[PDB]
Amino acid sequence: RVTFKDVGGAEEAIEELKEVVEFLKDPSKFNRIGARMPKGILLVGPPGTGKTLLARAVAGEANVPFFHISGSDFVGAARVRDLFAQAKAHAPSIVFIDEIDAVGREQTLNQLLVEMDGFDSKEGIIVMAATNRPDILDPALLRPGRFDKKIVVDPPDMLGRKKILEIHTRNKPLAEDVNLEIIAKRTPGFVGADLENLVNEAALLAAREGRDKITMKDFEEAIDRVIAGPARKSLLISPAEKRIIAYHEAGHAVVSTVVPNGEPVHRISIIPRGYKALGYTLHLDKYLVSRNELLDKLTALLGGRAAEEVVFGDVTSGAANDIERATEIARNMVSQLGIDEEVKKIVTNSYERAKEIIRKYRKQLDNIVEILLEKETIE
Amino acid sequence: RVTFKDVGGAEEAIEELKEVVEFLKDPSKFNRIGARMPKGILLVGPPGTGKTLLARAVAGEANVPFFHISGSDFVGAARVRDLFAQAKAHAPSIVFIDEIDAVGREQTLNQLLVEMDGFDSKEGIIVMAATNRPDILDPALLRPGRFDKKIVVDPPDMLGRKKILEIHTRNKPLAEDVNLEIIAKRTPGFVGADLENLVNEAALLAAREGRDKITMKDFEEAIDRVIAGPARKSLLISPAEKRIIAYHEAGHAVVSTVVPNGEPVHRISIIPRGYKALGYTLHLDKYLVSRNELLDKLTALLGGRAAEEVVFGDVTSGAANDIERATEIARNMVSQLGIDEEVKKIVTNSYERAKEIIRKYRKQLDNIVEILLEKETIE
Ligand SMILES: Nc1ncnc2c1ncn2[C@@H]1O[C@H](COP(=O)(O)OP(=O)(O)OP(=O)(O)O)[C@@H](O)[C@H]1O
Ligand SMILES: Nc1ncnc2c1ncn2[C@@H]1O[C@H](COP(=O)(O)OP(=O)(O)OP(=O)(O)O)[C@@H](O)[C@H]1O
Ligand SMILES: [Mg+2]
Ligand SMILES: [Mg+2]
Ligand SMILES: [Zn+2]
Ligand SMILES: [Zn+2]
Repeated sequence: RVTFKDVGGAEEAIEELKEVVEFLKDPSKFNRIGARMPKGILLVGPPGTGKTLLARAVAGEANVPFFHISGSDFVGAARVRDLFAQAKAHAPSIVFIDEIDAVGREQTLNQLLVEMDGFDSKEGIIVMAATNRPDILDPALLRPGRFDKKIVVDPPDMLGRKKILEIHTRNKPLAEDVNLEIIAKRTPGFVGADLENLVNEAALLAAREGRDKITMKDFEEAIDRVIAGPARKSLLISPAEKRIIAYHEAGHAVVSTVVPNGEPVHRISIIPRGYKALGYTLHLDKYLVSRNELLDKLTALLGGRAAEEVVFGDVTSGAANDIERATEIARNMVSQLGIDEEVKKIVTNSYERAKEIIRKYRKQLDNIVEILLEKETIE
Repeated sequence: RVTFKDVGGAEEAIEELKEVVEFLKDPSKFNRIGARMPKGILLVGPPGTGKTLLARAVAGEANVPFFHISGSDFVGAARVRDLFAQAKAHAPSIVFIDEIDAVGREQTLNQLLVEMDGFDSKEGIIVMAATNRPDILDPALLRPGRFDKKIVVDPPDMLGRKKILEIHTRNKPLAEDVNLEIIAKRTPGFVGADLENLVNEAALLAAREGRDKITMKDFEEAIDRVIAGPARKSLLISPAEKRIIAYHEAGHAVVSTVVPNGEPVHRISIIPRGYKALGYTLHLDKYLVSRNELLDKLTALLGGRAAEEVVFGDVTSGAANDIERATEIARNMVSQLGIDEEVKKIVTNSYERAKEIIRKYRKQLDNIVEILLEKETIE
């Protein structure tokens, strides 16, 4: 059994799931005012971030049964029928499906669509699913009445990493020299699964010497064992890679602040945070289409690639993704505001414009990077 | 009965196995702090290096029973069931499987997976296996909870060879002119099995003449008998082959030291040492993907092949493996940083770059080779 006290660094996701817990505890409070709940909910995120753990914590905060199946184990149609019948017989309950992209071969998909349409939501039944490849899902699953809510689960930041370390050492004896805050600052790029495996390695080092406490030296030696060798499990960002990433992020922020139609900036960080930063389209944005605001959007989207070329003379894979998105936007501009030769010159002009802004504001760009290299995030 | 005193030239491997010996002597010391041990361990290395001997030495350092089976002898499912039942009845024990690649026909594999999931590790039970073809194993065996630790066993160097000769002559009478250090310098490329057979041949030469001691002349004549003829058993590196190998290894080191993104060099040797140098992938590496560091990695990987062509005008099988790896890296570069014609020119440009570095630093390359030809290793 787990609850929300076993989860670290997922404040925004836990905020959205509070509604589900209340509904499962007393459906009648929603029915008496005509509030209609979605039938399915989708969790999307990178592997190891805790999508399966979040679902189990929902069923713990409300004492309801938990019926689950795994999509990687896929007779198929018969198994889906059995699972939904169990949930109906016990009215307020949960149905959970894992690796839904594996199963969502044509008979199994058809049966699932029949089951979603055939149960009554007012009883207190809800369906949940998880995936890390949302862009290959069948469009029939996402139509209204089937799966119309999405929640994004993100990698942790420095304060999120420190919380997870505390959760997994509360049943272990520690020495007085252990500083979990220093350990958190040395593991950027780790996820919750990586941090849980790191605590086990430090305990093996202490046990192999017969000691009954874990010291600060055990933790530091465990970091080197998990990132190198024939049996390695994790990747972290080195100090050299950190400097290049900081210049890329600060390049976006400076160009947006200078163009008149650019959007305001609220946060800069070394760790990705949104669904766009994670590389998802989610099968998905202005009422009015204008030339001046479309050109300002293109220039700011090439700000990260321009700072790399002016400062280092290099190019990363994130900058190559940015250039591909810009070409798609320009192609739609030509067909709406009044062909390949025309698209090519629009992108080239925007790139030159961004490079001049980077040269003229080089001093401010350097100042931002220095603060980022010590704090990792500016709110 | 054998212990760690019967093993030579395996210091790093013996270091990793100290944890297993402590666990088998008293499991409760691991349980009281929540340290969780792996269920299976894999030993990988070339034939004759002592993988079966290392496993038997673990069961000697800790007085526990030793149950073993051989994979080349494969009713199959029934034999696997019997072996695991014996180990459970005697709680702290060892299960050893040899030639696991032969057995890992579909019924026997399924039974093994059932047994691995059905025993309790906290009792003090552990499973070990060995192979020299790790890349053909079924991926189901390597999933978490089954076989998640790997240890590499390497061929011996000059000081490792001298130790093995001492182990196998401690019960034999030697003359005063025998110098085991000179014998070690004359057998590069031998493994422990070859060295153990060489001592027996020298004893037969002495016994055939009625003598009661083994002289230095007996050892020198035994070398020629085991490497040639209708009954030959061993291969060694000749002085002509030694010179070509030294230039190949020094070519990698010089190119890495000159490119800005190359990695530091800690050791150069005539004998292979790592799992990459032995030709294994092990079913397995940077957080950030960048163009400048990917090109520097390609250039250094072709350094050995470039020194062969500039100095001798030849090509070996190791250089042909290097060219195949480079083509795989370049192919992934084209699809991530922005087809066959494009891949071909990336590899050709990197090869030309390495050849110019070799010509410009020819003097330093010659100096390193001379030291290597006398010491065999530079730490
Ligand atoms: N925020 C977290 N707090 C604590 N533990 C976490 C957290 N995130 C992940 N873990 C650990 O991760 C381990 C496995 O991750 P989990 O299965 O929950 O994630 P996932 O996103 O569903 O992964 P996968 O893609 O592998 O299925 C769990 O044992 C849990 O201990
Ligand atoms: N490091 C060593 N020290 C001493 N003897 C060794 C060493 N390595 C191998 N031997 C000798 O090798 C002989 C056989 O090798 P062993 O079976 O232990 O190796 P292996 O890697 O399991 O071989 P194979 O692939 O043939 O099964 C043993 O009798 C042992 O005498
Ligand atoms: Mg999981
Ligand atoms: Mg053997
Ligand atoms: Zn960018
Ligand atoms: Zn090479």
